[PDB]
Amino acid sequence: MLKYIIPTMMLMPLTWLSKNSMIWINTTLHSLLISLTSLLLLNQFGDNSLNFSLTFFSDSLSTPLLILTMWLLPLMLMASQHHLSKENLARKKLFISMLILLQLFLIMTFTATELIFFYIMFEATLVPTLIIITRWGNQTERLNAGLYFLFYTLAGSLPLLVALIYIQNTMGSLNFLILQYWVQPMPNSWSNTFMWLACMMAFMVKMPLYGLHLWLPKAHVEAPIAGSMVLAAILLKLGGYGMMRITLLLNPITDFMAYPFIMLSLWGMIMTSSICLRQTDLKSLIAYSSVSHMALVIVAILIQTPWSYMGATALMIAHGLTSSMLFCLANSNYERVHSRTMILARGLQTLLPLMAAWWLLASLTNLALPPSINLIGELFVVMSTFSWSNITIILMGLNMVITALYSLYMLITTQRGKHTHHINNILPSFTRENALMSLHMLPLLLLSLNPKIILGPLY
Amino acid sequence: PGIVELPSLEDLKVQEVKVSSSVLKAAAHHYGAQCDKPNKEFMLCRWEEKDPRRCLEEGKLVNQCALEFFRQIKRHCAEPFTEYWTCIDYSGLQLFRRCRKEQAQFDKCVLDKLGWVRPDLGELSKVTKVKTDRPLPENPYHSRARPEPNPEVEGDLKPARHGSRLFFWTM
Ligand SMILES: CCCCCCCCCCCCCCCCCC(=O)OC[C@H](COP(=O)([O-])OC[C@H](O)COP(=O)([O-])OC[C@H](COC(=O)CCCCCCCCCCCCCCCCC)OC(=O)CCCCCCCCCCCCCCCCC)OC(=O)CCCCCCCCCCCCCCCCC
Ligand SMILES: CCCCCCCCCCCCCCCCCC(=O)OC[C@H](COP(=O)([O-])OC[C@H](O)COP(=O)([O-])OC[C@H](COC(=O)CCCCCCCCCCCCCCCCC)OC(=O)CCCCCCCCCCCCCCCCC)OC(=O)CCCCCCCCCCCCCCCCC
Ligand SMILES: CCCCCCCCCCCCCCCCCC(=O)OC[C@H](COP(=O)([O-])OCC[N+](C)(C)C)OC(=O)CCCCCCCCCCCCCCCCC
Repeated sequence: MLKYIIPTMMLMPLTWLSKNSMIWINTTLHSLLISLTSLLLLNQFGDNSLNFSLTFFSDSLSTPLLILTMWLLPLMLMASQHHLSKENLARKKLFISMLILLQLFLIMTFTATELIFFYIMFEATLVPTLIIITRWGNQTERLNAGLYFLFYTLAGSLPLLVALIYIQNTMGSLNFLILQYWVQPMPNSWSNTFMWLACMMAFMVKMPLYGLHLWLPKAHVEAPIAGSMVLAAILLKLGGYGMMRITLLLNPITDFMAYPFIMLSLWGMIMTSSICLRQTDLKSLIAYSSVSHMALVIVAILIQTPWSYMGATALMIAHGLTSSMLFCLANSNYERVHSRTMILARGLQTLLPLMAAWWLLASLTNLALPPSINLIGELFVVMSTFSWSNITIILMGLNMVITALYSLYMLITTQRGKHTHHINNILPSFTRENALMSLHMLPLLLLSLNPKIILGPLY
Repeated sequence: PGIVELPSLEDLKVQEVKVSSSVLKAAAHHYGAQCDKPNKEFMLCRWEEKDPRRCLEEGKLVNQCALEFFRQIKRHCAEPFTEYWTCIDYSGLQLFRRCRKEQAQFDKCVLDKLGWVRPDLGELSKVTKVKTDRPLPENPYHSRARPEPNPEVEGDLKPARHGSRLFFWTM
């Protein structure tokens, strides 16, 4: 993975030695070159993973997450260069260095062969994200939101540290390749009960679990646009990646430990979706929709069937692209009206027709329109949870009504109706903004032509 | 633990030297010159055995050789010896230097009638050799078996197999 780690590190002298008018264009160019090189991870086999070294490997789970991670950095640079145009030059370079450092932590989070190196990178991803939210967020509440984002994660994850070192002492290793072959059945006990909780609650916070999700509609709202893109597109998927690695070690106890959490997600995706019906803050509406979509990934991991893991990784990649595009659209209005209130600027299809087409496509992929990979992941999780219990389709289908209802109401409030009369600074869409929308949406629609690369280790 | 072994009161009966300390101090240099051999045999046995119960008989020889020392004074030179230990006996610190003329008369009478030479300065403090027939104590401290030491280090030092083996570090 060192062919991806060293170019990401060389982005640091690339961004600190550039000319002052050149520090966006060079980083965008070479991050796009790294994302072009990211397709060499697709050397995946039907039997074996692509095992690079003692430290790094990549199966078909980490590979779409790595391509999405290396693809999201140029899009974050495009999104975050307008509102940081008036910024000091050294602080602008520090912002770009925090995004580069976060990508550098993420690409060896997803490729960590050993689980405590996974933990170290997985918790190293806090510090650039925390600094970005609490330094380049706009409002007052970013300090409090950074505290919530920090201390839900660490309160969930410092038990995970003790649990991983306990597995290290018991099994002798935390190599995932060794633990594929040395995994022992985890019997029913209270010791193994709190073992399961210490392995799972950090990722339950990262997904987020409903009830633990309170950090998210602050940390995804009080952040700048690049922070919201990396949080909702990648950093919610560290939890699903970690669960799909760690439930190997937690059998057969998971088969009854999952029952409360599944309820917390199956009811949670009813509640949070319903919350999106009555949100005034558009960025908070996208945040509670993110909680609603990640509840399905929690259910699909906790029922641990093949169709569920395929649908869960498809839904994670699809939700990454979709929610990142939705945050970028909310920023495209917020750079014009300077308020995140959704009822403020209405009827924007009368003024921005192509941007309203981007809103339409993002909302149709949000409501899981076939044959988008949003619907592929949605539908496969629905199939596997129907095999889990035939009643859950009700809680699925009612969700699939409300998921439609907030996706179009967001379209109806922002883009339709009569426009707001007193707002007259609605500029035409810049080429940068439509470029960002197309670089979100065109990969998302091209993946419908060949979805087997985003279906994970057991396609 | 075990019962301590005390000797009988008959094993402790001996003819005592019932003289005062000024009598002993006045006759001390001639006692060290004449009663050398059984005294040094006893003190060799006393520092080697580290037990008075293993040193009774030699001790009795000391109490046998002292008395024969005094009788040989009492037969021949009772007057200068009495006149000398009385003068030694007057002093509260029992100084030899207060009594040099009675010392000279006692030494003259002893060297004439018995041939004893008083030891010079330095002689009675010498470390002497003693030829005994009793055996050397092989375990005078009655020490039991000592524990075996831990096994030492041996073998050429090879590198660490796969380095530190700390969690993910390869060196
Ligand atoms: C490998 C090579 C592949 C080549 C083929 C390409 C494959 C698909 C790629 C994406 C295609 C769509 C891209 C354009 C949409 C975004 C921009 C836009 O709105 O432009 C409007 C604009 C025309 O409008 P305008 O008047 O100028 O201004 C816009 C108005 O202001 C206002 O606009 P509006 O509201 O009037 O018009 C928007 C309208 C609004 O209409 C809708 O929203 C209705 C759509 C949903 C219902 C109908 C479709 C349902 C699903 C069935 C179709 C798929 C399966 C069919 C097969 C049989 C059944 C299995 O949408 C359209 O007209 C687009 C029709 C196609 C929509 C696709 C479905 C999107 C829905 C959400 C996801 C659902 C699943 C997607 C599955 C994709 C499978 C590939 O179009 C352009 O300028 C086109 C620009 C160039 C597009 C390039 C596309 C490819 C890019 C990939 C590059 C790299 C690979 C190389 C291939 C290059 C090929 C050329
Ligand atoms: C004819 C006579 C002469 C012959 C000459 C032959 C050589 C010719 C070329 C000369 C140069 C050779 C360079 C050393 C050999 C390659 C070492 C290497 O790549 O190890 C991969 C190493 C292990 O990966 P691998 O694929 O299993 O091993 C490949 C080889 O077999 C590695 O071999 P190994 O298995 O024997 O390695 C032993 C072990 C392998 O590692 C392990 O066993 C795992 C433990 C590694 C440490 C993990 C710590 C995690 C927590 C902290 C994370 C910190 C934040 C990350 C960075 C943030 C930004 C600074 O190394 C360590 O434990 C040492 C720690 C890592 C130091 C690597 C060398 C760095 C020198 C330059 C430093 C510049 C700043 C670098 C960034 C700072 C962080 C390192 O990769 C990582 O740990 C990932 C991070 C990348 C490390 C630095 C890469 C070196 C090149 C940097 C150039 C770009 C600089 C950009 C500007 C400054 C930063 C913004
Ligand atoms: C998001 C916030 C909440 C996070 C929740 C995190 C998980 C909840 C439970 C955590 C328990 C503590 C870590 C358990 C690690 C288990 C590792 C192990 O070896 O287990 C088997 C061992 C068993 O011991 P053993 O394995 O050494 O014994 C040998 C084996 N037998 C049993 C056969 C003899 O379990 C324990 O030793 C104790 C486990 C429970 C510990 C309870 C103390 C912690 C109290 C709760 C803390 C909750 C979070 C705190 C933060 C809240 C917010 C601020």
